[PDB]
Amino acid sequence: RPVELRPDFSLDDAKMVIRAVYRQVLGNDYIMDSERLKGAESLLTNGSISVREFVRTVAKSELYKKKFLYNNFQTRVIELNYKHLLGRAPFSEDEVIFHLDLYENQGFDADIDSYIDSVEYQENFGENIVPYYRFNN
Ligand SMILES: [Cl-]
Repeated sequence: RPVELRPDFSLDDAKMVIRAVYRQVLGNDYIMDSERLKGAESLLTNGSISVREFVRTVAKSELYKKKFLYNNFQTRVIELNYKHLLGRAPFSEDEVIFHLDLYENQGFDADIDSYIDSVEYQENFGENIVPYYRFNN
């Protein structure tokens, strides 16, 4: 029922999954054709990478960074990551502080990896499902 990439997905199914990912991860802000990561898209469509690896790619791109990172304090960036990548809001200040320090020490890419590498993300979306806003956890 959530936007998924089942095996033997058709070429249409991939385009649809790709749109879902752009919508989710770039926070429902439709992006110009020039902003698309066609190389990445193409690889997903071939079966070389999974939905999850595609999500990670978009979240670490200049496209995401320009929209959410460069013109925000990290505390707001973290909120946005939770929303885009985990489909929810932080439960606590603790959760933010954690990512705050991870970003301070390990940098932005590593922080992004952390949301997507989480057990929470594995259990909810795994390799083939596009993160969606869970109104209930
Ligand atoms: Cl690309």
